[PDB]
Amino acid sequence: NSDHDRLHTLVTEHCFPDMTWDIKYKTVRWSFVESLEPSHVVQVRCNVYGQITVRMHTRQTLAIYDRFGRLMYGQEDVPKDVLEYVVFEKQLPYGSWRMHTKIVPPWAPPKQPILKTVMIPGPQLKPEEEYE
Amino acid sequence: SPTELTEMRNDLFNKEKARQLSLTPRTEKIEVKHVGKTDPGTVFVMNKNISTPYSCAMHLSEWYCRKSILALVDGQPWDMYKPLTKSCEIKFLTFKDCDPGEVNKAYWRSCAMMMGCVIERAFKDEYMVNLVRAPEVPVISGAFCYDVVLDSKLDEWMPTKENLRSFTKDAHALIYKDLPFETLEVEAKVALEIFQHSKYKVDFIEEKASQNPERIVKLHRIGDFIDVSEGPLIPRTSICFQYEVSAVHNLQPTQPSLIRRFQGVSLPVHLRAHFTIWDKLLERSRK
Amino acid sequence: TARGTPSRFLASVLHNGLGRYVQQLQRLSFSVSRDGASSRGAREFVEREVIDFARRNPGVVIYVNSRPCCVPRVVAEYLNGAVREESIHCKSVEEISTLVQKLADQSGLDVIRIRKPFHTDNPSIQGQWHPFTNKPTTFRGLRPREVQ
Amino acid sequence: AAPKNRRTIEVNRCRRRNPQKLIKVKNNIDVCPECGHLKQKHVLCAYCYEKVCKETAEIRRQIGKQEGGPFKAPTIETVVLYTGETPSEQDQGKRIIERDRKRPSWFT
Amino acid sequence: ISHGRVFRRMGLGPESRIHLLRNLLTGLVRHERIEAPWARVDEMRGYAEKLIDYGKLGDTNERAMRMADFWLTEKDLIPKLFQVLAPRYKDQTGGYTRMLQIPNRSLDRAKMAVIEYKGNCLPPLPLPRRDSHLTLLNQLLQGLRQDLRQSQ
Amino acid sequence: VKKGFRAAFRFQKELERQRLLRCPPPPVRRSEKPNWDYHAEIQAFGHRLQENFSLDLLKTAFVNSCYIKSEEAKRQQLKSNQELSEQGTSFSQTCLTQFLEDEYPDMPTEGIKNLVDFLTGEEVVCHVARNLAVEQLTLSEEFPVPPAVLQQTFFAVIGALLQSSGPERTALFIRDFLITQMTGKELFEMWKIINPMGLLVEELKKRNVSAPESRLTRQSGGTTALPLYFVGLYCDKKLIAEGPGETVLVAEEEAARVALRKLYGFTENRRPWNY
Amino acid sequence: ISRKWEKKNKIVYPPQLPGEPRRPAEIYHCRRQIKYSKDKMWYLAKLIRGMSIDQALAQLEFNDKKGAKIIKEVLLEAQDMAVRDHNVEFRSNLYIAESTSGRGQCLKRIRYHGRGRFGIMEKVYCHYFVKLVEGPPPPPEPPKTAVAHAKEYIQQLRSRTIVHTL
RNA sequence: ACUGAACUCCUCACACCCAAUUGGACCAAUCUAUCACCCUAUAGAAGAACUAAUGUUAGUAUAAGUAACAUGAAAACAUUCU
Ligand SMILES: [Mg+2]
Ligand SMILES: [Mg+2]
Ligand SMILES: [Mg+2]
Ligand SMILES: [Mg+2]
Ligand SMILES: [Mg+2]
Ligand SMILES: [Mg+2]
Ligand SMILES: [Mg+2]
Ligand SMILES: [Mg+2]
Ligand SMILES: [Mg+2]
Ligand SMILES: [Zn+2]
Repeated sequence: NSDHDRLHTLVTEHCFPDMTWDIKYKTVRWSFVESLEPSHVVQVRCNVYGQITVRMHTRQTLAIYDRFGRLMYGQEDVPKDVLEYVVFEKQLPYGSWRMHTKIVPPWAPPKQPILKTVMIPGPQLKPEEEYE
Repeated sequence: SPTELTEMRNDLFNKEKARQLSLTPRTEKIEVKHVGKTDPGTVFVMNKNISTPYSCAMHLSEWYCRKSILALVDGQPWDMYKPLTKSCEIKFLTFKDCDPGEVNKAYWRSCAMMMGCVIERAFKDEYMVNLVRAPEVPVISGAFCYDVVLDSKLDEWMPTKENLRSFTKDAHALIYKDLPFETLEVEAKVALEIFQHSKYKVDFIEEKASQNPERIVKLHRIGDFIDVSEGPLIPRTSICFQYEVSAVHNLQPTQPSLIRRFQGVSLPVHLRAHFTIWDKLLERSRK
Repeated sequence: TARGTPSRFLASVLHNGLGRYVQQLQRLSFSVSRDGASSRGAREFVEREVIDFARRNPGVVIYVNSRPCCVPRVVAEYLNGAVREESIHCKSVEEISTLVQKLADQSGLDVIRIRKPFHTDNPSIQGQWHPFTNKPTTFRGLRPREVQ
Repeated sequence: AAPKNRRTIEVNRCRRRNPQKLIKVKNNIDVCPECGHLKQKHVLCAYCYEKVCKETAEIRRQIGKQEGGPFKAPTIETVVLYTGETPSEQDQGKRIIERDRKRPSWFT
Repeated sequence: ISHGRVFRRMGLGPESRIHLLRNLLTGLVRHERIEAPWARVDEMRGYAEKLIDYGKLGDTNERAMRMADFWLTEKDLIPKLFQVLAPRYKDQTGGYTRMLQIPNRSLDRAKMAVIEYKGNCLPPLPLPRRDSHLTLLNQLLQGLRQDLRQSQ
Repeated sequence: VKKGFRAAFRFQKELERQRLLRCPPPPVRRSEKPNWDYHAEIQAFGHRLQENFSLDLLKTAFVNSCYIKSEEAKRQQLKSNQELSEQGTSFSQTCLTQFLEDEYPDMPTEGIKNLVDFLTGEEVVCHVARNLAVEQLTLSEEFPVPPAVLQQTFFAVIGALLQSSGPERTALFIRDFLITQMTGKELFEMWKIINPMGLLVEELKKRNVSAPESRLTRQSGGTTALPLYFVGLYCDKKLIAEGPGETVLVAEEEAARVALRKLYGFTENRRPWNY
Repeated sequence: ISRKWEKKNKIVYPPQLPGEPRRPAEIYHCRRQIKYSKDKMWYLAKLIRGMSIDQALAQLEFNDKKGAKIIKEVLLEAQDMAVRDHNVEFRSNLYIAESTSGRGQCLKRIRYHGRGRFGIMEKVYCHYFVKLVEGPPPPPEPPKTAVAHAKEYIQQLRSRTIVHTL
């Protein structure tokens, strides 16, 4: 629902542009369904800022649309299994534990393919340059 | 009934299309690299078994879509509407290339197919028409040919100039309709199922299946007209601009059956000829 | 002017007089203020006349809001869906009575120019004139100067 | 003579939206089969011409360095040679202009 | 009325026209390739051809020497005209120059032309090439040619 | 800035009116708008129609099955009008058949059936219910009320009237609110037919009469783009009906329609319905 | 001033149902305060109205007017933002649905005349607006045929009533 | 003979077609008193109402994209030439 007022308190400012920038001017239909394995803490470290790495293996649904309401990412009905390593940060007096950064391992499987095709231009050539 | 034959062939064709698209689910992203001289190195992240060289041209620009008529996919000519199957290198072939031999062959093949559709839908119901084959004739020959066996009732009838002009008028009606050239690489079993009534097409499908290491047979459809081709075709009938069914010649061995060869000539929009040059080409194609 | 105004043809709602007469006014809504001289006449109308009008017009549901927005008003809703809003600001009791009776008597059709003072669905009983009425026929239907 | 009346926007639109005043659509624009650039049929491809002009400017800078001064036009022919090229038997007795780049594909 | 008038009106008058063409021609002889407004190039092309003819007339020809002296404002080009350009075209009889239209000048949108002396050492201009003989129309015409040759 | 408030407020009111005209709010059922009392409205419904309904029957008539289903679904987080609508539909069809057969004894059963279908169709009943305010009192799950639901509720109201006051009063109601819907209507505007000439030939065979001879009675400008033809159908040299047209075929077809109207007694100048 | 054209890109439609035709993408772009007469810009805008993006770019690349280059830059920017931000699959699958020029904020200068008199020169500025719609350019309106003309005339003839009578 | 007015009649309703001038009935907006407290009322006031002064100021038109204006040539942008 683009509840940015609550999102500011829910996630860290380091994470907020990632949360709300690319999702601007498009409706997302993210929904949650029962998790697969219980969440557990992984490790914690430390003017002073807290940090907690938590591993989750849940099941989620995504459906990202356009300005015009046409689907461009993910089926809305079929759920997917998500493995995430979410790192929380806390302020150390009134702050709480907010999503700071999601760690994506290099061995993580590739994400869902996108509906539309894409063209990737080659290196542009100046008049004095030749393609090699 | 000819209408029943067309309906059943279309139903089988659509059944095969649905079966193949279902067999290819999801969206697998293949990588196709433009290997042509212009816009070199551009990579299209296309959808496997859905995206086409037409889609790649659309990504490039509108000039590519308008002028590009064949696709060398990894060096092999590909119909512009033939869904791509794997990551590969693509090059678009136009009529005005340095050596447009493959494009010329494809244009001749597609013009012959259009002629075949016109012949099938021209004659009256009483007379029966069997399109035996479209012989692969060189462009230098001056005409594209389609061989057909007509009803024995017409074993002496020869089309008049008005009949030929009516044939050309029907061909121009197809051109105005601007029907895309749908393609399918099907199994010989399904091809024989589609063309079971036509013995000539049955044996031609058998020849093509034998030639190919597998039982893959190319089936082409303009609209409601399915036929077996010897290679890739042009995208749309609207590519043809000047089109004329020039003449009909009965082949020498008339004793088994009367194989009448419909000879015509055509030129695309990109290569329009002046009126006088076109008339001379018509005269040459009437032979 | 007529040219700068919409027009319609004379009509009823559902052939309102053929079988039976149905009063087309179905709802009256008086928004009246407790205080405020603008609705003094409306208050007196509610005190002295709205009950008699209601019992004279059993087919009209009358609402009295006693808390208006802007000026005191009477909103008349008709069967055909028309809504006519009339301000009863600074109107006397008799003025409001006449206005309400006019709303009760009229139909919901737009008060715009009416093209014709009459409306027939059967303008002709003997057959509408055409050029061949009153024209005699000729033997074998021969047109003038026809040889045969 | 001064105008007798203000001209209305209706009259003015009828005048200045006439087809005689509208910009005509050009139908001689095509694509250079060489490089795929837009060109008019009778006019040189702008991008190809810019390429040729830049190379000519470099060659002429080298020519100026070789000549070293005004009024020094050689009375002998000139040949441009790129890296990895040697004067031919025909190129003998012709002043050599050496270019530091490699031979362009469009140059021959 | 200008029926049959073959010369443009350029510069500030007749002398100015001649001087403008002379400067363009001197530039053409020096650089062997010149950009200039299309009309001025078209006017100067005839003088370029006539200069090559005068150079062919010979170094020792007094009339040719006087013509070259007038028409080349930089005198180091006269030996060039007589010992490079004319020998380059001794075999030819005409068409020593190549004139092509160029995209309009960005300054004033002027119609522009490039004029060069054929056979220069500069990179070749992107000449217009006819359609390949292997195109569909050309192949059909080749078939016509072969049939006509065989029949008649 | 100019001191004052009244002009600014007037401008705000005009802006609000223009905004309502440009982007009118989605239609909302009258029940959800202010000044609504369902009991008073349903009483005034009967008093308007000058009929003594029984309030329970009318309330049941106005409530649909879909409304009950939606109400139960909402309650998760009443007697429908089905039988009343069935009774009303059956009685209305039979009484309309009686009316039409008494008025036009020469009309065939197919014609009477088509007329009754027109008079009880979704379009006619929808129009009548909308202008009788049935839609306002209708309890449905979606708004605006679809014509099928509106027709069902209207016939439920007719059935409620039947149970409350009787067949005679219900017949008067049907005469007043459905029979009047054919006033000004043309026979074949209500009963769509194909091949009126063939249908006329069938009727003449039923009457043991030979097929009529189509014959050109009058014509004008035959060779122009605006011809007028009058074609008359003759039964044994006797004119039964003539009709105009642009082409001879159209004129003949229209003459067939005129002959059918005359045979069925549904001519334009027939005796008007008695009320 | 008004800046509604910029805001027209920020409207988000509700997601479409599966049984609903795909809504074509619409991209609004503008250049404000172009040193050019809006009357001169109008001809270029009118020229490229209704054409595909590639056809418009080709036409503008060979037009001598100063505004042609500006409109070409605006169209290229609109194409780029159409691909990047408005989820347009193909660059070339766009046509100019709207192209207009508007008056900009202009500056007044003095033009000296010959007898101590003067005029007020206006340093004219113009805006330029485009809407690009995804898809092939809509076909041009076919010319009226004789059959269509005759049909319209006969409809008018049939529409006649007997006026000012019962 | 008919046609033929704002004359006259007919159905209904009525203060509702002269300049200057004069009598009268109303009245927009504003402020104030007191209300209303919703956008009005009763009064008291007054910088109290603009299709017109070659009116003043500002905006933008029309004439008009018109009149008019401007940069000698090539080039290696070094330079050379006229
Ligand atoms: Mg001059
Ligand atoms: Mg009179
Ligand atoms: Mg009088
Ligand atoms: Mg004043
Ligand atoms: Mg004013
Ligand atoms: Mg004034
Ligand atoms: Mg202007
Ligand atoms: Mg003028
Ligand atoms: Mg001038
Ligand atoms: Zn090029």
